[PDB]
Order: sequence, then C-alpha cells, then structure tokens
Amino acid sequence: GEEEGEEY
Amino acid sequence: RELKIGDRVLVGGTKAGVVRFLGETDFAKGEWCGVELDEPLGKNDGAVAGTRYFQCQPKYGLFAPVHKVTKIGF
Repeated sequence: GEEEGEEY
Repeated sequence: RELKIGDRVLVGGTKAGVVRFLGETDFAKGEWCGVELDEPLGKNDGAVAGTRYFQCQPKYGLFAPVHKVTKIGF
C-alpha cells in the first residue's frame, strides 16, 4: 500500500 | 514538478479532484493541500477547524499532503 489516513 | 491550483490530481491516491489551495493546516502539522473531489467522497466542504481554505461543494473538500497528491493527467 501507499500509506493511507493522511487526508481529511 | 509541484502541484498547482486548478490542476487535476488525486487526493490520497484513491480519490480524484482538483487542487484549490496548498499550505499547512490549523489541525495538522506539516504541509497539506486542498483538492476538490469530483464526487461526494470527501470529509469536509472546503473548511477545517472553522477555517475555510477554499470553496467547494459539500463532501467534495479533501485535504491531503502534496506528496500524497498526484496529477491524473498522464
């Protein structure tokens, strides 16, 4: 994965 | 080759939208960016912690880092 949870 | 407002990109890599604003957030540390989602797949309507960075439709505002965003126009 390309990392997630870095957006709001 | 950074990102520019009005350019088509992907917020988070899974979401797609157009860059509207680029800068730090009042709730997150570091550099962030604002992208207008093509569909209701966002979390905010273009505001964060009572701070409106840009104007966009409801559930169309998504705030993600500049590195997390990429231009879709291949």
